[PDB]
Amino acid sequence: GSHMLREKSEKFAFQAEVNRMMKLIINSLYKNKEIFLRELISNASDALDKIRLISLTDENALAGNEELTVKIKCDKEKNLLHVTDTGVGMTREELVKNLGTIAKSGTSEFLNKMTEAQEDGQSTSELIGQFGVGFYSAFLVADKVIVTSKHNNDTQHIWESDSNEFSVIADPRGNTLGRGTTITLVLKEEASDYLELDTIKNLVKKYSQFINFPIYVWSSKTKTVWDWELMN
Amino acid sequence: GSHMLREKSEKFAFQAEVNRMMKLIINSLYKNKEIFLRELISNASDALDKIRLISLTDENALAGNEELTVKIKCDKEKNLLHVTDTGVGMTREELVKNLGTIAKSGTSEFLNKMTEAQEDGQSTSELIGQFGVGFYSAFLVADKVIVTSKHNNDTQHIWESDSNEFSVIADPRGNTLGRGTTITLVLKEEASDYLELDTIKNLVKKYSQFINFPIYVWSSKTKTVWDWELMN
Repeated sequence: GSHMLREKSEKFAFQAEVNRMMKLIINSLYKNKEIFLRELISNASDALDKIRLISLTDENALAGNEELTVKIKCDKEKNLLHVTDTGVGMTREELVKNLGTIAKSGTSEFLNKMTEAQEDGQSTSELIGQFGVGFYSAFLVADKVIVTSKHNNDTQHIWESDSNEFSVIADPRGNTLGRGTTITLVLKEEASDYLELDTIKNLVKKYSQFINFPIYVWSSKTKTVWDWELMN
Repeated sequence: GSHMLREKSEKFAFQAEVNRMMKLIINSLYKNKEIFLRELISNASDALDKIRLISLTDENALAGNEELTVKIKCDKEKNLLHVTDTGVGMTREELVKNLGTIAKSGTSEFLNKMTEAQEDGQSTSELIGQFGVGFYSAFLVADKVIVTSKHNNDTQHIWESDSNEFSVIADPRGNTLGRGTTITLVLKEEASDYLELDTIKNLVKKYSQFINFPIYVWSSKTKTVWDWELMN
């Protein structure tokens, strides 16, 4: 089965509106980059509310993973930041549509709302959250953004992009998440500070204060043992 | 009758490598933006060379327009800069493929030399011309780039892009060029200087010196009379 790889059927271009939105976010929040974490944690919380709602009516909802958490891991050696939730997850089709295109039926209005909020010197920090496009703020600190996800209705898939295009492939590691999503950031050289535990704990603790689900950060304590530390 | 519009068959996404290339050009030449005009004049000359070579074997080559020139026009009120040549032109298929994708079988190595130059503080100004991707430097000064072209083997078409996507449509004005291409730039606000005659003349005069085709600028002379003025 070499049809898929040889035909590049795993490669996609972003919808024009998304390209424009990514640029708007990056040029508006250039001064407050740390907000990407708040947006990822917020998306995580939302994904967990969704599976929680589904579990109300679907008895098999939490079979792939019994917990409802958000776990963060800093891999300094690999220069990677991971944010994992055991939320509803996304199917292969959802990864392409939810991350590659924009809807909300208020795109143009928000498109003019973002620019106007950045030509008259305003804040776009609260706007991106409102329109549900916080995910893209990840590019403020990452050269590469990777999304591994497992939804009950599909097999585990990986989405990856450097903002100039994106690809979606079946995860060769198989089903490792159970259910949920991991956002993996390959940090820009200048964003290395986010590989520091103290910086992440302070930020996470700062943005986890109003999150109803438990958020942990893989951290070290004193020999030197590692384990999940509750932040909220 | 209106399938193209109802299906957006006229819209295209850029190839990934082109997105990356446009970014590298803008990130490394932000200091010497005026080079866009050198590149457009250079491409125009190359287009005139092509039709000249075709006229050697084809006696009907120049029937659509006998002259071999480059005519530049400033339109301050409309915030536009036009660069028109009577070269070989481009068919609809060439507009889609040539401006939307990249070949040369050396894109990879070039994107490496570009990024490398930005790391060693080298001059990428010479590099882009050598690889034949000078067209993209227009985005250094324009929010929108429009390409109207007429090739002997097709009808007049229009290519347009704000860099987040591009579309190609049949020109509803019909065949107004005869043969050739017009590059129209909708200038960025920070690029208003290029709407000033004295400035454009100074740049065209400088960049046209070694061009073997006459290059003109639509200018005024003391009543106030407007006409083409030879620059080389």
